[PDB]
Amino acid sequence: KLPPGWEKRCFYFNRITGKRQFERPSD
Amino acid sequence: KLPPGWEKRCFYFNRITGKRQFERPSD
Repeated sequence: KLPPGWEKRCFYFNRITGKRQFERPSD
Repeated sequence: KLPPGWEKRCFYFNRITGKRQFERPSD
């Protein structure tokens, strides 16, 4: 796994709303 | 699957180097 200080950040991007979430959208 | 316009994205942040990647660094 990756090194210290690192922190994976998986955000959902709704290019429609070109907005971001930290979740898999409900839709 | 994801709703329209959505795409699950993920960038790693090494707060050490407070920089970002789209990967879990080699380490």
